[PDB]
Amino acid sequence: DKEYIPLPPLRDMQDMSKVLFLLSTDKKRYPDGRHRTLDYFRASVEMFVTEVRQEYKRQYQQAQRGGRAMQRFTWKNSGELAICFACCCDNVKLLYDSLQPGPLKPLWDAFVSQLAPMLIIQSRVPEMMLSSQTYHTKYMDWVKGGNVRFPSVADRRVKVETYLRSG
Repeated sequence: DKEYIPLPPLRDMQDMSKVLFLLSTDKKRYPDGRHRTLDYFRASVEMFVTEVRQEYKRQYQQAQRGGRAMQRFTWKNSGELAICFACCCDNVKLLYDSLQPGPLKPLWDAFVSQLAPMLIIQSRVPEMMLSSQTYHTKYMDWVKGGNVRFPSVADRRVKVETYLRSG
């Protein structure tokens, strides 16, 4: 029989906008290992946050070594960051589909809109360098789909599984 992830208690309803955050971070209500779709999503977030932090540091240090400002965060569409972001999108959709259905379940648009704000806060990469508008462009690239061969959804699932198994 169909098993679903329970929605988190919200205090004032306007907090609907924090459902993704609560799912992702509340380890007391949602412990690691309990819900496969959430475990794969948390892994994709960790992978992305690690990569975005590293790439920011790499670009910032390049600028410092060159005695110049870092003018913007460059997000190439074929690299590791792009792949990890696609993993986040894949798994936030699988997470969404596993949430208890009905009136308290947020609509998809409102749920997926929570992803970029969370990644921004968790990553601590300055929004001046990497904006919410850039994240939207990348989300829309994921929706629209397709040099080097960008991994399939299946290959991206293997990537997340490898991370869970091997770090």
